Amino acid sequence: LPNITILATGGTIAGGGDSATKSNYTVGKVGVENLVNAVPQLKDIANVKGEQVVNIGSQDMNDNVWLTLAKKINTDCDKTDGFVITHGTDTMEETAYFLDLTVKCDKPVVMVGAMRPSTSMSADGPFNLYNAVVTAADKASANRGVLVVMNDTVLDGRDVTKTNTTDVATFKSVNYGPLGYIHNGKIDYQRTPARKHTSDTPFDVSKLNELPKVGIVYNYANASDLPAKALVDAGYDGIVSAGVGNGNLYKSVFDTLATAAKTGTAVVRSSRVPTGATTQDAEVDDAKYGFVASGTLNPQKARVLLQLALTQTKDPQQIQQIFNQY
Amino acid sequence: LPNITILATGGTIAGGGDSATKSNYTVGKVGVENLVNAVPQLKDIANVKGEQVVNIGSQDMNDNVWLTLAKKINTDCDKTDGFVITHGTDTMEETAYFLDLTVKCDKPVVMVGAMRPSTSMSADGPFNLYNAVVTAADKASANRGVLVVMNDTVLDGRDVTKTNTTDVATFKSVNYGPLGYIHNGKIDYQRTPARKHTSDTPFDVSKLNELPKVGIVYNYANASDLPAKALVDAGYDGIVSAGVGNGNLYKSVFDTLATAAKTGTAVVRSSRVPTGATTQDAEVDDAKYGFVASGTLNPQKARVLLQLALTQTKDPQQIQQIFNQY
Amino acid sequence: LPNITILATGGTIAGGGDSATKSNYTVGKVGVENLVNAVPQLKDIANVKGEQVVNIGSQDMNDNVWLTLAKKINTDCDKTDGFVITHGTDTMEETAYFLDLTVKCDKPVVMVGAMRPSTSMSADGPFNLYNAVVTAADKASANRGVLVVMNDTVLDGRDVTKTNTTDVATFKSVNYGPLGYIHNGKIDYQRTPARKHTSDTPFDVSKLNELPKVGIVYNYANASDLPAKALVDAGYDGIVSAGVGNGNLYKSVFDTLATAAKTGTAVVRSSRVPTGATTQDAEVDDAKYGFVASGTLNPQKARVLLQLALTQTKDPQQIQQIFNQY
Amino acid sequence: LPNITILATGGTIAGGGDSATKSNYTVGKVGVENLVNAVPQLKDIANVKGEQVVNIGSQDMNDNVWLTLAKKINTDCDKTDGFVITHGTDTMEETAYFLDLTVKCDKPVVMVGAMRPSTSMSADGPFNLYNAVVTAADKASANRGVLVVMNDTVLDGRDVTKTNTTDVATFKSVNYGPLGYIHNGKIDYQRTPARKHTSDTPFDVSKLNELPKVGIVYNYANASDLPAKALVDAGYDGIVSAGVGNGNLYKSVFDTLATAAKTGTAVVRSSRVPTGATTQDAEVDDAKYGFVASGTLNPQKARVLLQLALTQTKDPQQIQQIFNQY
Ligand SMILES: N[C@@H](CC(=O)O)C(=O)O
Ligand SMILES: N[C@@H](CC(=O)O)C(=O)O
Ligand SMILES: N[C@@H](CC(=O)O)C(=O)O
Ligand SMILES: N[C@@H](CC(=O)O)C(=O)O
Repeated sequence: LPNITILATGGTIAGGGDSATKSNYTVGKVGVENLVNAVPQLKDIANVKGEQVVNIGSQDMNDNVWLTLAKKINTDCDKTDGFVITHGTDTMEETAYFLDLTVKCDKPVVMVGAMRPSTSMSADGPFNLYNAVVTAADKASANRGVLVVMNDTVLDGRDVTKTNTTDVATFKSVNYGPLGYIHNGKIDYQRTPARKHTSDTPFDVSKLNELPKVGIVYNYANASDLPAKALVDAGYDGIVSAGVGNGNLYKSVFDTLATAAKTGTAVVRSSRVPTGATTQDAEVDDAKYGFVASGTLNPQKARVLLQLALTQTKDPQQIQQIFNQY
Repeated sequence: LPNITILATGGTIAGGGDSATKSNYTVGKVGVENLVNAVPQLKDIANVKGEQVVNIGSQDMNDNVWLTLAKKINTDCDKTDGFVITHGTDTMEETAYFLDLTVKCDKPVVMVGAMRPSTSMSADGPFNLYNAVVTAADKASANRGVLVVMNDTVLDGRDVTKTNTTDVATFKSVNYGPLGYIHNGKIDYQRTPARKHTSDTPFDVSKLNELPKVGIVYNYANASDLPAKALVDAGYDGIVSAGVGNGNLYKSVFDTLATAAKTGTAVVRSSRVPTGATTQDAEVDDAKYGFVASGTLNPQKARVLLQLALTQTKDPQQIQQIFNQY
Repeated sequence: LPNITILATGGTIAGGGDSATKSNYTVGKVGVENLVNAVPQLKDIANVKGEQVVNIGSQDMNDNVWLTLAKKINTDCDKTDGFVITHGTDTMEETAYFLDLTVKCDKPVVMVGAMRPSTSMSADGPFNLYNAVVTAADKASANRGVLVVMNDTVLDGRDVTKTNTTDVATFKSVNYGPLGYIHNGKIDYQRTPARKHTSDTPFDVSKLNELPKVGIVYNYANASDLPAKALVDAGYDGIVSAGVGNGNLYKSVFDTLATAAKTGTAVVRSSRVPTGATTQDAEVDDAKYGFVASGTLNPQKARVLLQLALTQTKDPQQIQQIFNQY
Repeated sequence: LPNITILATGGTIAGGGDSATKSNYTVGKVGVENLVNAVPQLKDIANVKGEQVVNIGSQDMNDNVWLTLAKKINTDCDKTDGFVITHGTDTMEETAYFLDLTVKCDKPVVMVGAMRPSTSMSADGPFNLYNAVVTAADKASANRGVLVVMNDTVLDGRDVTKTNTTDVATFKSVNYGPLGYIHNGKIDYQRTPARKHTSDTPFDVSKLNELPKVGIVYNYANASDLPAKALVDAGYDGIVSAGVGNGNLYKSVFDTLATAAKTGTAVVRSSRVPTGATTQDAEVDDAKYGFVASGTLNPQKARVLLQLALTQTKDPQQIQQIFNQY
């Protein structure tokens, strides 16, 4: 049977409450060993090894953890046939894209979580974890980038996002769709991401202990420019605007970001709107102000790419080209 | 024929570019008179009167404009059979909910926009504006709250949101669905909002010249607490958190907001996730910290209700009850 | 505690396979007693009584079982506080609409099923059944018509349909949305159906032992008229066309159904397209041919309303009026 | 400038009504010359040549028109840089898949239609046709199989389906998503279909003047087996069942099709449910009965693949293999 390493970070898949039917719980309390032992069927499909990396709610995910995960995967690539990462669902879409750009291992890297705690009635985590190991053990899963497996579906790390606060079926690749569906332990793959990922990117975090500082500001009617000003005064390397509509900015925020771009802060226009691209050639003249349009990357994913872009260059033209290729 | 007043505020429905096939344009450049004259079919269904209120891109929408629109509608209620408001699509979902809570006129108030500029090939604005007048003239539309008409569909002001950056079909009521569909100028209504609206709310802005100051902060992996701190130091009356997952907060932001709530700042937990409710009884003990859970209101709509709540009370228990009724 | 009656009819909720991880299974093998004893927490929210009506896969649902169910609910209405019906998911949407038009009981009637068999890892039936009893016990559920509770959502019997062959989240009300969402045993209801239902219809099956015969034919490129002809030659009372697009018919099928409508067969145009209404006033002059347009009813739901209309009248004008009101 | 050939077949894109605001219209009345002259901007992006093949509503599409189209494209492949086919939207999804399996030309083949007639206010056909020519002229479009361009989106011919009866946004690839989105004349392609298409299939219709006869029967509660029986008695080569749920059949229809599969009729199980695969290994033992499971092909698309498979083989094992590869 294939050797599959489970790297555990916490999340509701490792969460517990006092009652099967009350909704209150805490995430990241159950160890990886107890996750594995609770699905004895794993032993028939894989030779499983579990490692606890951290045990937190992914609302508390941070750069230190990202860096650790990428180096761990790249270091151990040759010692296993695939990886499964258990993780909270709240920022899974961020971690998954970060690894999609920095992992240099060609073997399957599959992330998995649960929307209901392990103690819940009809808990979704056991069958998710099962399907994640199936996916990581399948030869067809290699070379597709970092993957997220939830609710019988295989999604790519770039497009996948959380679309509902509570539904087990919340994860969807809302612009370009999923890669495959799983039924009876077999995967019907009909798609693979076209944008460059993993060993095909120039991003290498093997020697880094810190990432550039990138913040996000939200736009809405009568938006305060105070959040944007605070990031600039604190010397942030980049700002991502969660803009309204097609990446548009409220007047005061636009003014602050235009000034910031001229003094060297990288600025990316994204959108609070959940689907579709923030494009060039709409209402904002990006070339005039030195802004970058994020394309289909939502604000939190645009932050991930901008941080990595900032380790290579500070030129907006160059950053735009990166946003057009990854 | 019925008397319908069009109150124009700008938007891409009044926007223009230099080419039918290039995507570049400016919003809010065409006067209301030219909008009306460009759809001569209006004259067969309604006695139309146009008034220009402002002419801006709704990315620049603000409290002054909201206040003006509500008082204008309430003042002129008895002089017309219905209202149509033309407006940019980027913040239409905010304005529509603000009017939904403050308009005291029982006659139909219908908002309408366009995703493609008036100069575009296959411009959607002419047929939208036609259907909006149809909806405002229909007796069945009364008493349903403020309405948004886009792409042959009648949506309620509370649930409606922009779901795509560029698609003509972008507006959807993503939690509870639309009220009606329009075909051949007739409306099949099968739903009406249950939450209290218009003349059934206690919100009255007739004597107000200013609203309480409410800002929004975004959460993501490694989120900065600097945006939250800046709002607090500037003495904001309320903050809305666009949280991850089911309204969760990154550790540093949670710390700052908990401290702020104890010194009197109203705090509401919402979610960057586009559908579903931010609930109580999940991972955050709202009663312990004095926080309010926003339910299905997304961050920008939760700001609208919080501002109005703050003109009546500062008690979190009371504000939670308001979030449970409106 | 409320008294709740569970009427069991079979389905995958009562289905079983030989392995927790293989997909093969048979439906309708587990008795109602075992279903209930498997969810001990029901006894905290209701006094439950189980009755086995039949035990089948709902792909074999038929008129005799529908008539039995309606009569049994109407007869026992005053002996209980609410009903839950366990049922397969394949024709759940048909039965729910049939009961929505023939149940004269004012108490909540809630249907529930499961997409995974009871022996499956992460089986969804136990939490669905728990939620269905919560909904049947909730006073706010009354007077909303017959309801389907699946995946934490409360759906009305008219609009609900199965949208995916295998997903636990397959049930959606795809035209007008759900009525309510359940979280921690509490239901946020924001909608109720406007079309008339249960006690407000004129359909009474108390004295009927059979229903009018109504069959469905499908349209596609180069469609055979043989299926249509076979139903007319057999003397069917009505035929529903699952048309292409907005209820259109392939030419040979058109000719056959136009002739049948003239010699007295009732003909309803519906559509194989999963959302949106089949309307009047498009490419087919229904008035000339005596055809009825089904509005948002899909073919299998149109068949339900046509059968019941045919117990009251055979006039196409009157039938159109029924399709406009229920 | 590229040379692009438009092959016109009719449809609402070529449809006309008496009023810009009434919904009534007839399809297939405007000639190709008038379609092209109505979009003068085409001459800036391509050298266009129009040919009228037929002029019908696509509800009357048939095998003879399919065979004509495939042969005409394969014959003229080397005389042009790309093809656009104008077509009604009702069976667009059928024709596109048929051409996807039989076109041996490597150049882009793009289908396009309109949901509103050309005389309608805000008619969508002109911008769709413009975008379809842009797509056919783009080098990046080649080798992606046959494409459907509607509402600024590029969809593959296998997964695309009509999801709504009247919405301009009705076309979606509901299982695996779209290939690309068009903005300002530029296409962001992120996906290509994995299933084999065009020159990589063994289907060759160059010498055929008819196709095997394959009909479709629908399942629902109390379904009549008469439609199935009529097609068997008439000697049909194959029957596709639009099954309930995951390809299930009402008992009488099951018995009839199991008997037909034994006396040589090819039987494919598909589903009336609009998304998801009909799988093996659920409730029906296909191997015992000689049935084929259609996977994500819906009934009208399964009929297309079954007809073409039947020109190569009659063995159900081989046919299953074809359904697994194309
Ligand atoms: N708050 C949890 C949510 C979950 O895992 O579902 C987390 O992200 O860790
Ligand atoms: N930026 C424009 C977008 C639109 O109207 O579509 C506005 O909101 O005014
Ligand atoms: N064939 C099963 C499917 C299910 O229940 O999910 C049934 O309808 O009875
Ligand atoms: N019946 C018309 C519908 C359309 O084109 O939109 C056709 O398919 O030809």
